Amino acid sequence: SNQGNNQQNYQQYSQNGNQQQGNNRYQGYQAYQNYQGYS
Amino acid sequence: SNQGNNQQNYQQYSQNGNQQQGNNRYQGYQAYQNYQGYS
Amino acid sequence: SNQGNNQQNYQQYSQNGNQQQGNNRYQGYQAYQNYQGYS
Amino acid sequence: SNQGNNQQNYQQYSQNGNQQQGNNRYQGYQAYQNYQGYS
Amino acid sequence: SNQGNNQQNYQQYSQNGNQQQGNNRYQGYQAYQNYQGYS
Repeated sequence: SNQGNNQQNYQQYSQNGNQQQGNNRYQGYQAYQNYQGYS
Repeated sequence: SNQGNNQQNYQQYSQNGNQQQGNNRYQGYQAYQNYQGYS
Repeated sequence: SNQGNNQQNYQQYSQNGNQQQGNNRYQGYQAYQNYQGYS
Repeated sequence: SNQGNNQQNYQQYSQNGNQQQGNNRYQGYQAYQNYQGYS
Repeated sequence: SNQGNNQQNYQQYSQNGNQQQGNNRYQGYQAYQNYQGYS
């Protein structure tokens, strides 16, 4: 609970990489040639 | 609950990468040649 | 619940990447040559 | 529930990528050569 | 429930990508050469 001054900077840069900006809560889980360049 | 001044910056940059800006809650889960350039 | 001043910036940039800006809640789940450039 | 000043910016840019700006709730699920450039 | 000042900006830009600006609720589901440029 922000009761003041809050600034947050979220930058994600990848390649073939899954990206999540968030939270994950688990209550009951059962489981079993590219070119990129930046100038 | 924001009771003040809240600024948040969400930037996601990828390639072949799934991107989610959010939260995930699990209550009962059962499971079993590209070119990109930025100037 | 925003009771103040809230500004949020959501930017997603990808290629062949699925993009979701939101939340996912699971209550009962059972499961089993491109060119892009930016100037 | 927004009780104040709320501004949110949602920008999604991709290629062959499915894009959703929203939430997904699952209660009972059973499952089994392009050129693009921006100046 | 917006009880104040709410402004939201939804921009989706893709190619061969399905785009949805909304929410999806699942209660009982059973399942089994283009050129584009922007100046």
